[PDB]
Amino acid sequence: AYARTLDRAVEYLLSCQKDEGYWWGPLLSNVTMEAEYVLLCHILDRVDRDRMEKIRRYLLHEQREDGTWALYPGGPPDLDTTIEAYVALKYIGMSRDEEPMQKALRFIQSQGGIESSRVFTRMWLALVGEYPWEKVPMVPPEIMFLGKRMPLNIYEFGSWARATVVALSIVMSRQPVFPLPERARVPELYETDVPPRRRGAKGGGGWIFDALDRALHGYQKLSVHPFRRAAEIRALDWLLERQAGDGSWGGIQPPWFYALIALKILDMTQHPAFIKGWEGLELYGVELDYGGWMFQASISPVWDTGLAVLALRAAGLPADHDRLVKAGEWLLDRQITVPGDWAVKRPNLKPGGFAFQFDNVYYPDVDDTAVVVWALNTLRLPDERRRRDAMTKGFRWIVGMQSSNGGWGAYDVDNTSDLPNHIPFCDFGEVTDPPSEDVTAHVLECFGSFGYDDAWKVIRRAVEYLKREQKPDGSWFGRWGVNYLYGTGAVVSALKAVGIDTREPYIQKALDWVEQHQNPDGGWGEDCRSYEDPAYAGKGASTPSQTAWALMALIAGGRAESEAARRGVQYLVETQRPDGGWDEPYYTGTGFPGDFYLGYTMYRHVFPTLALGRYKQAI
Amino acid sequence: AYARTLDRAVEYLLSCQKDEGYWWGPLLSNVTMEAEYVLLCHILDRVDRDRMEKIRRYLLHEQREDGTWALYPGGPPDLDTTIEAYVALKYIGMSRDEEPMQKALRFIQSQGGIESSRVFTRMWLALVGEYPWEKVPMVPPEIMFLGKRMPLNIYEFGSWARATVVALSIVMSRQPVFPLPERARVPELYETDVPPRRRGAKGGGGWIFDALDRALHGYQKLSVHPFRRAAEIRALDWLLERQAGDGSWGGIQPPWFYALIALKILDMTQHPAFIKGWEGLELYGVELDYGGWMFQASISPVWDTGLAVLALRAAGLPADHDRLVKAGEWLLDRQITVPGDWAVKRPNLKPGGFAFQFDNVYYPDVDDTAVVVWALNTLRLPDERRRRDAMTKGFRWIVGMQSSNGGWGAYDVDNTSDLPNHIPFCDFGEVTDPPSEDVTAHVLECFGSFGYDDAWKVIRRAVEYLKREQKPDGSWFGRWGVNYLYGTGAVVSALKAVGIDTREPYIQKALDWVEQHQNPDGGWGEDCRSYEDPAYAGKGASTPSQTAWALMALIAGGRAESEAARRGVQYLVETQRPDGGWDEPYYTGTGFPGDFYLGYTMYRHVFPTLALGRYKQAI
Ligand SMILES: CN(C/C=C/COc1ccc(C(=O)c2ccc(Br)cc2)cc1)C1CC1
Ligand SMILES: CN(C/C=C/COc1ccc(C(=O)c2ccc(Br)cc2)cc1)C1CC1
Ligand SMILES: CCCCCCCCOCCOCCOCCOCCO
Ligand SMILES: CCCCCCCCOCCOCCOCCOCCO
Repeated sequence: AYARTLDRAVEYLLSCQKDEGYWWGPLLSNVTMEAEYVLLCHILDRVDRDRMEKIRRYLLHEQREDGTWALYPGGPPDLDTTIEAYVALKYIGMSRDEEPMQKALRFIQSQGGIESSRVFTRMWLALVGEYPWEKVPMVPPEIMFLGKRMPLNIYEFGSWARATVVALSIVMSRQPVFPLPERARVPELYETDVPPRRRGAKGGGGWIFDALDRALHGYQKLSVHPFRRAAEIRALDWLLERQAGDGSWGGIQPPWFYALIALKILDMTQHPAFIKGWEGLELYGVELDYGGWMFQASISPVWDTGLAVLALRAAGLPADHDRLVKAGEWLLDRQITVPGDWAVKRPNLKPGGFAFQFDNVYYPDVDDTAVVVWALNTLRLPDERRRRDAMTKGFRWIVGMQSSNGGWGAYDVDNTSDLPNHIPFCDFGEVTDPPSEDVTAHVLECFGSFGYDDAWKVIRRAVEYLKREQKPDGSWFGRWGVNYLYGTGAVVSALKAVGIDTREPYIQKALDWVEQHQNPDGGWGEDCRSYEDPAYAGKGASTPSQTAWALMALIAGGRAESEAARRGVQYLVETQRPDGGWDEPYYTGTGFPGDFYLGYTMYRHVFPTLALGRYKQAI
Repeated sequence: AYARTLDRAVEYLLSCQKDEGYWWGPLLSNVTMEAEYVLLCHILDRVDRDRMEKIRRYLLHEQREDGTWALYPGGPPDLDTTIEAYVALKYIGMSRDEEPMQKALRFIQSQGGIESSRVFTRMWLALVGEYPWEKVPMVPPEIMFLGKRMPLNIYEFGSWARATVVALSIVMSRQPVFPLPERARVPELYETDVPPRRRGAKGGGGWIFDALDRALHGYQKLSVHPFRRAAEIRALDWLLERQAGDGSWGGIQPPWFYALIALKILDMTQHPAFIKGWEGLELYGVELDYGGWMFQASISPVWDTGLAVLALRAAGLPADHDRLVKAGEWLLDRQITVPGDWAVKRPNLKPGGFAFQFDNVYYPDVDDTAVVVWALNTLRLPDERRRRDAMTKGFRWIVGMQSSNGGWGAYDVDNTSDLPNHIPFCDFGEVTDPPSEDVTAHVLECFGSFGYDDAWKVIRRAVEYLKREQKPDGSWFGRWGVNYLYGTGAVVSALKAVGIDTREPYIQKALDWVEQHQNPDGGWGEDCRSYEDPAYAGKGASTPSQTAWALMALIAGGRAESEAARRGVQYLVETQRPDGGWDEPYYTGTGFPGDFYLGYTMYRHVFPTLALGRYKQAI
């Protein structure tokens, strides 16, 4: 029955693999990427008429009937995302008269206009001269003077936010303005009677910071800022030292873009760092068959490759399958061997982790590391030497990354400060990188493959962490994946691996929860709204990935030979395409709960296969 | 008579010009470049068998019958140069038995062996483990803490020495060792009964520095060096901020090589800076028709282009000659507009100078700037706007670069410290960049083209400087050119331009000096030995360039219609080749008096033309 499904799913994944021997599916987000890119080109004075076209088709194509744009497909209209898309289009050529512009402008005004947008949005508009810098949260270069152990030092923020802060400190230090031609001016973003509904700091704002900010803007108007020069250089150098091999900065859109602007401000357009940083952008771009063009918020070659292997293995292919070997080999040349920012908290820890993208040595993450090591432990490479050695290095690194609460973070250790969550500037997405259930789970299952059970203290500490985090309904939150089905599926699958007794109460209470949300069509689904409204927790249209996750939870809990079990398997078998793939018009990935969502292209093919592979194991 | 000579010389230069519209002749030096490059590859673990071959052919080809190598063609054997060539060859494959190696080893031992070599030589050998670091002058990273106005701060050294010191401070901080395979070990460099004849600091050594050094080596053995870490980073950042656009550092061989090694020591082989720096090397390499390969100590595209223009103009071609326009345009896109290290002494000076090579924004020099501006002032470009503006910027910059003594340096202002000349480390070539007669002269002649005469104070201050520097025999020293004929030719030509009366006494005393050295064959020549022995002052085999220089001095002094005058002109006319070019088996360029000599490929074609052009003007 499901056999043909697997066989078809397998040959498909094998056809997606590149020559080098890795997998790499595009990462979807929202139009703010492309929109901001347009503004960036304007800033760097490097506009390409041809590209603009492709970007225009894209923007319109992603606009809904109401004339707005959302964070995820089928999601509510987003003000910020729309405002930025509006500005972008108008710059390219669109006239405020054309319908697309009209319906968009409407929604924008019905929300209070630009005064209701996030910080970044107002900041970008400030860079082009459509908004006063004075009304933008200030972030001084002096922040570079804070010591390793001081309130608000760059190392208390998340790896992703850190670089951004450093880059912007230079930008906000000079508060440059790159005027837009008259035809592009967007004053209409102000014309609104609706009261401005501003968004506050993530964890709430304190009058202290509020005052401090007001002070900073004041100190900004003075005629002399002692030691500011040094502060700027401190930031410039910080950036120059961590620039990624591909020319990026962290492998993410934000810091990369701001770093370039910063360099432009310091008249360093003819400096290697800049040149490389600029031309490196193309690698993240993507040509769309309908004439459009998009910019990936980030790339997941390693991540995809890793899962893809574990999927094909659990499917059936030999541990020494010549094709899977290519992957193994490839994955070995990716391992990092130099210290990263994580070393600031673990100076005596030996490098050995892996990154999300191709070349990003200074920012390896636990999640990727775990999956890559785990994936290798299931293969038979020609040179058992480096394979054995590699796993060892990565293994140890992961262990040394374990936080205090026994849980694991993504990039840093005990990065659980709370101060940054109250700063005026931080009002969008996460700002810190605390331990998460999903990451932890992946780690445990990684060790499990080796054998390390509940006996080992490290494992126990983690298990306890998970137990204390479990939700009342017996489910587990999903940090980097949408959502409770993602997390619960991870935990259970992990706990099962570490030797824990699947018969346990809290465990069962979880499995039951899964079955209770199985949609009528036999599959599982969870809309991204589950991050805003708890009512959607476990609710949503059925998707190949989410269905596979909830499926793994059951197969792991022994309920593989159950009704809901076989039921879900039926879904995957039917919904499968003639080529052996799967479709998924919805996002199942998460960047920042309630603020940024991702669309993992490979998920729809990988997980479904991994699930069917594990189901064929229970029988 | 000389007409045909000119017409042939012109069409030749025009055939050398590249498509872009510039000239670029290879720069010759000595085998230490290629030799050290081989060691560098060994260090960076990037040896290319094929390249090694080409490098071997070169080395042997440059070896004389006695089995040695010299700084300049026809010069005495050099210990350092030979030792490095010896080591290089042995690493490539040569056995110490083969004749070439034998005769070389001889000369080396007859000089006291490795103990008699310069600092760098012993240092390189120390990097490969053939010499103890303990016996190598120490240079601490802490040197980075010295303030702008303190004894021995990095800004008291010459631009060329500065970067080198910064890079090496990191290297000597870790004192790394990259062992050579047994077959390459060169212990024979010690086997010698001859007493070691060590070379001391350039300006003599003081027991202070001697003691200070002994102290530094002691502090180097301690278990804890407080703040050294910061010191290292201070250097790393300094380097990362000034890396040239082509990936080099200053556009010269030394710092470029050491910067790479330094980055290798800090495990930054996967950092953009390194990558760019490594692949950038190829641009300086050169394929030799006989199968050899050499590495240029530096490149002179701008310099060649500049002179080439002034030459063709003085020759006859129209100020708007479509071909010369290409040059003009090209030269305009080269002008620098950002601050360089020179700004540390002139913070309120507006950028506008030019560099020696293609892309080297942080290190423009007065000599190039002057010549480039002067060259432009003789052309009629389509966009008179940028031409007028460019000249203005460059003009002003030059003026703001004038030193105290009324003279002009090369890269910095009043870079006349004396402390660095006594440090143990500095025992090869110049270490500071004080004002020179030749540079100054070029500057004066640059202003002259505009009209500014002796009336202007700036001009007077310079003229006085020249008068006070003139040698007893009425000649002028040649800093960046070999030598007295080069300098005297420059000064006189300049003074004539600034309106000074050519009939003056000191002037005449100079012209006479010129005529007095005219070789029998009618031409002029000055061997590089003139820097060691004053007896060779003005003596040496006749060369196209030197003959042209002494010729300009006469033509400028009004003695154009003289015997010696017409005599020299005859030489150039006869010695000219069928293609219209000229040969010159000798070096006429100077890097460091008595230590480093250069071979400017274009000189033999440019100056001879410029001379004939100015002779055709006097008639
Ligand atoms: C390492 N893990 C989890 C992390 C995945 C990466 O996810 C992203 C990717 C990009 C962004 C932004 O572009 C962004 C946009 C706006 C701002 Br403000 C900042 C960053 C954000 C998050 C791998 C195994 C799955
Ligand atoms: C700007 N002017 C004058 C300067 C010319 C440049 O000349 C050089 C070039 C290279 C070197 C070294 O490689 C060197 C080798 C060994 C050490 Br130790 C340091 C540097 C040295 C000098 C132009 C108009 C003519
Ligand atoms: C990073 C702060 C930018 C403000 C300083 C730039 C002004 C240049 O100062 C001149 C000092 O001499 C150093 C020059 O080399 C410049 C490269 O450093 C990069 C740009 O700051
Ligand atoms: C330049 C001093 C050499 C010390 C480097 C050891 C690295 C210590 O890790 C610190 C953590 O910060 C991350 C740095 O890696 C970025 C590049 O900085 C250059 C050399 O590491």
